[PDB]
Amino acid sequence: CPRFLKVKNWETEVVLTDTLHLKSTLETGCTEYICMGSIMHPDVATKDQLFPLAKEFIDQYYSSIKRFGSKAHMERLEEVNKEIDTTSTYQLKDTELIYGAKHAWRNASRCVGRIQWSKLQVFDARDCTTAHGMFNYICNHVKYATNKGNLRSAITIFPQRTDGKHDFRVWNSQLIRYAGYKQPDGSTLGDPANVQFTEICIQQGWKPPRGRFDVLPLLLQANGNDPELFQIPPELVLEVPIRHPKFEWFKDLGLKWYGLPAVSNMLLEIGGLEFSACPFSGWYMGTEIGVRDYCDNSRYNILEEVAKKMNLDMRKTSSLWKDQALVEINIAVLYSFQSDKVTIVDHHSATESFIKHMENEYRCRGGCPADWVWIVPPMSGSITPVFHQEMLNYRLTPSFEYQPDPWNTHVWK
Amino acid sequence: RFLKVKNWETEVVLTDTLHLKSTLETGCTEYICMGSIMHPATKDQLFPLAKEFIDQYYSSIKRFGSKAHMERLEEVNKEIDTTSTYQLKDTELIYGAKHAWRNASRCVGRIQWSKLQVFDARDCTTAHGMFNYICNHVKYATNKGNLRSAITIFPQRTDGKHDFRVWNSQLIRYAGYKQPDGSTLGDPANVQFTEICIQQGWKPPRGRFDVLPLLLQANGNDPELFQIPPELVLEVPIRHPKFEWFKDLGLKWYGLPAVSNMLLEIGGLEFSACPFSGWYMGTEIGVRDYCDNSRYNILEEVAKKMNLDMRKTSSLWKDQALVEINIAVLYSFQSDKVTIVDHHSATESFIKHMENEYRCRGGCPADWVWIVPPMSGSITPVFHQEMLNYRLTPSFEYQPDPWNTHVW
Ligand code: HEM
Ligand code: HEM
Ligand SMILES: Nc1ccc2ccc(CNCCCc3cncc(F)c3)cc2n1
Ligand SMILES: Nc1ccc2ccc(CNCCCc3cncc(F)c3)cc2n1
Ligand SMILES: C[C@H](O)[C@H](O)[C@H]1CNc2nc(N)[nH]c(=O)c2N1
Ligand SMILES: C[C@H](O)[C@H](O)[C@H]1CNc2nc(N)[nH]c(=O)c2N1
Ligand SMILES: [Zn+2]
Repeated sequence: CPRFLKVKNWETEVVLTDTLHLKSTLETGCTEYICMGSIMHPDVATKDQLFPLAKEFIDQYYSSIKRFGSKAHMERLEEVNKEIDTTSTYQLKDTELIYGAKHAWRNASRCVGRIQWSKLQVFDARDCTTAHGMFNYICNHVKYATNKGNLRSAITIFPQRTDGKHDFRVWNSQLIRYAGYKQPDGSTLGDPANVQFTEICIQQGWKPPRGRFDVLPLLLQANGNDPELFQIPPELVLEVPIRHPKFEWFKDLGLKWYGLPAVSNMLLEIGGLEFSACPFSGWYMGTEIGVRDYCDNSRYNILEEVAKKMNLDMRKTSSLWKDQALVEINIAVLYSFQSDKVTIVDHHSATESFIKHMENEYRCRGGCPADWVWIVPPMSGSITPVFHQEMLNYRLTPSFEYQPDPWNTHVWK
Repeated sequence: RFLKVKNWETEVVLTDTLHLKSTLETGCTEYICMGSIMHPATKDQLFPLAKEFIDQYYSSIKRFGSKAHMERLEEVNKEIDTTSTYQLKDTELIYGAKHAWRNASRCVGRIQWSKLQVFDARDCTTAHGMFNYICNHVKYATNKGNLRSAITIFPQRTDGKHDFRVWNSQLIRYAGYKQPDGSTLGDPANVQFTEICIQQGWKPPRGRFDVLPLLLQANGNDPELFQIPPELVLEVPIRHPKFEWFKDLGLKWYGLPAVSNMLLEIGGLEFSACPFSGWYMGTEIGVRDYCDNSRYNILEEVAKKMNLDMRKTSSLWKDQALVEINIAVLYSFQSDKVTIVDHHSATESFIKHMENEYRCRGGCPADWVWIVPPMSGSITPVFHQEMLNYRLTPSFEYQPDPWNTHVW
């Protein structure tokens, strides 16, 4: 691979030089003959697979603290090596755990919010042994991160994988999501995205209220055991009623959303160690709710209803009635969050911050891996600066990874 | 292997086998994706390329290994062997041009690919000849508002010093002028080209929408200036169906998008001059040409007239102005009965096209970065469509600006 790759911004003429890509650790899925950049997704480590993975991370950590090659560096390498030799795994120091989590975020090529990567509260939950304990840790995370609306980014890290039959998993895809209910007539109530999971919860004993915005219970698996249900204390779940500054009728649509986006089904990989339960949270970019959650045809799908209330000509597509209503819905989401003083960022501010972030990273780090397909917001693409910015996508470690859904793999006891 | 692409909204899964045909590189490697990077002969090189193309031509008319096929291979072979090049048959030229369109991964309009009027201009020898051919192209393709896709193909490259080139990036474009006060009048994209026309003798009206003259290079000679007869230049005054003040912005655009700076490659042969044209998807003008900061950059002016609050970005005043502008462009073209397609209709057809291509051809190379419209991405079906990008020949390729290589 060439040592220096250039990226250009076509609106500002700024050229950046990437050297960081040489540190790339795994496959994108592309080859020299095909690009899979728009494909969404293109038994434990042996002792021999683990050794170089840990060394690579340890070196990286000690290089970051300006102690590379020090006595403490070499001692730590020695102690890790002996641990792997005698136990076939190793345990991270708290310093290393914190460094690794922050860097997994810093490395997440699909995240537009990474300017914030160094301000991450890390909660070490590696002493957790039961599902009740996972619930306690999760409740504390939710309360801290919510902070009465002044949201603070955070991650809670549960014990790492051992033999793969004792995994800790949060079965929820996010800590807070709304239920979906398939009706006998084919219609869906609530969020169609969560139908499968909702069904699982109901089978496990959950009594469904069967409303349009029912917060799902936690389904929590500890140490490879069967998962257990828990209700999050409603006072810990901050929600925002969606209204519009001009359209008095908008509140009558009865929409609302939850304040805290908290992804809980990803796998955190550090120095070859696998943390299968690592729920993390930041705050929302408005479009995630106003465009995707609300306007996707396979989601709440509200465009028509809003358009009819806006008295739009909906007979031709070329009236852009869909686009017109889409903007108003997004205005409503930002207005409603700001008004209730719940942190949220619009797609202009967020993409402008990311450009500055990217430039700084190129300067101090020699690059910034970025997935343009994900970074460009789902509305108004080209009137945000990221649209015009060439990006290189590659995979650095530590990293957040996808993992199979737990009900697909769980061995029921 | 076989590659699956999934649409996440419809759950439809397609299987790509067509990609096994590509031999050209994408730029990505196993470890680094360059999906958002805008831009990542000899006898010995020539024949296998010629043979490849002749082979797929005869496979497409279902006469592979036929007497005609065999004879054509030997004929081309002899001709390369004796002249360092060869000439395509008319049938092959047409097949080649339609297939370059079909293989253009960045083009959302490909459902039309087999409807392409091909104008063979390989007998052309002078810039005056080129002008005549271009005028006829524009007249044919414009068709009084009922636009028809067309391509005009000039002689292929020989030694690299006798290239035919249309120096204009599109056949019809608006000039751009650098003002004393450091601002730009007209289209800032064309400031450099405009200056070259001026330096060559073009007398600029110095307005906002001055149609540039044609600058045409035949056989490697210096380029020459020509004014396209105005009656051949269809233009649309932009107005809004609700905001009657919109026409007071004085905005207009031309009906015919005719890209003239690309290189058409067929069977190893390079056609450095091949202006082609279709019709507009509305966002090209309403989002990119009008609202790009580096282009006409009108958002702020429009937003003012709409009396929006422009203090905070989170009011989405920009997004609001963007939609109204795009509504106007579509309404104007439609009202003047000039062909145009909105991004909903276009992306819809593209999905149907993909479905067609997978069934009959085994796939469809597609560049999600280009296919997804620059506004309202996820409310169009292509946003939710996984696509595989790969390079098939015949193809349209980029080439350097003539002013950076030409000696006078
Ligand atoms: C602090 C404010 C943050 C903002 C504004 C933000 C913004 C975003 C957005 C808009 C996406 C696209 C998600 C989608 O379309 O589904 C995303 C993806 C992502 N974010 Fe961030 N984020 C933030 C914090 C975080 C944190 C704290 C982490 C981890 C510690 C993180 C890691 C990721 C990852 C791994 C993805 C890719 C998710 C996937 O592939 O499904 N983000 N972010
Ligand atoms: C007939 C109606 C057509 C429509 C609606 C259409 C639509 C589009 C659009 C919107 C783009 C993106 C352009 C940009 O953002 O700069 C594009 C790209 C492209 N189109 Fe089409 N197009 C049409 C006809 C054609 C024809 C007739 C050809 C060639 C014979 C063609 C070949 C291409 C190529 C090569 C690109 C890539 C341009 C580049 O890489 O710079 N298209 N098309
Ligand atoms: N505001 C934030 C911050 C961090 C985030 C991290 C992750 C996410 C959500 N990514 C969800 C995509 C999951 C998915 C996987 N496969 C197919 C899909 F359609 C969707 C949203 C975030 N939002
Ligand atoms: N409606 C159509 C049909 C075919 C088209 C074919 C091409 C185009 C314009 N492509 C623009 C590429 C110019 C460019 C390339 N690389 C970097 C740049 F900054 C600018 C527009 C079309 N519009
Ligand atoms: C097929 C395509 O890759 C898929 O729909 C992607 C496109 N870009 C995205 N970008 C973000 N931020 N989130 C998404 O879910 C998607 N979906
Ligand atoms: C940096 C990025 O590749 C560049 O801005 C691309 C993005 N997608 C595009 N898509 C289209 N249709 N046209 C373009 O000019 C671009 N520009
Ligand atoms: Zn790629």
